[PDB]
Amino acid sequence: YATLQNMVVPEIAPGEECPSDPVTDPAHPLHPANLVANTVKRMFHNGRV
Amino acid sequence: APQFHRPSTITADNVRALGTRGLVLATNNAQFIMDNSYPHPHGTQGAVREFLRGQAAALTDLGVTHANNTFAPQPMFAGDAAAEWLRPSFGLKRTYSPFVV
Amino acid sequence: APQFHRPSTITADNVRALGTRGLVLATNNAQFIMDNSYPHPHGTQGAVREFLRGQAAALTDLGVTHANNTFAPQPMFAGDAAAEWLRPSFGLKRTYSPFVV
Repeated sequence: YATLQNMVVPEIAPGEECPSDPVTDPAHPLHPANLVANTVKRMFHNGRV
Repeated sequence: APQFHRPSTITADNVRALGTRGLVLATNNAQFIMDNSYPHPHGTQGAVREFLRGQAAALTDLGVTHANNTFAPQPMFAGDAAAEWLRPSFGLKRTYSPFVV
Repeated sequence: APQFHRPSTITADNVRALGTRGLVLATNNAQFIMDNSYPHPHGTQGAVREFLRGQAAALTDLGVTHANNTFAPQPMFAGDAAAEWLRPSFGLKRTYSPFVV
């Protein structure tokens, strides 16, 4: 449980759509700007889902 | 200032004073005929250790020019975290593209 | 401000007042040396009990900042409706996209 409530959630821009691609859009939480060590959305990217 | 066509000019400071891009050109534009009048005093294979230490340090130069382009090196494996008595340590499988817009 | 290298420092209010994003880097910048001069009064197993109650209370604070992003949560299952003698209690298969433009 200590690494399920442990993630990087960027705030959405006012008037922008939802981020769908982790590769291009930096507001996506699985983007390589957000893939920190010891976290689970990077573990969403280590094990790619 | 190193000169490649002689054995006893290359030192550690002579390799790292030129970067990665310039070392592509000057080694592809050097002299064919090797001089042998005064060789390297630690032998002609001793300078082989002397040059190539400056190459893996030359991408630490390119790591700095792309420190505004790549990411900080996260620990690739577990066991590396300040707190291990309440939280575990992951390690990032660095399949991602080090790429900052 | 809690110190993660001391078990007798972390309370529920120290974790909740710190943000969820600020809770990430504060746990990664702690000390590798674990101090045993002042343990937690409920034991070392009790310090694990105190720390994680502040994280789940911070998920409720995260739902407040994202209340303009999702909607009001509908009742999921049977048996819960105001007027049950003329219409039943509905429940959503929550597979939609909770998103406010």
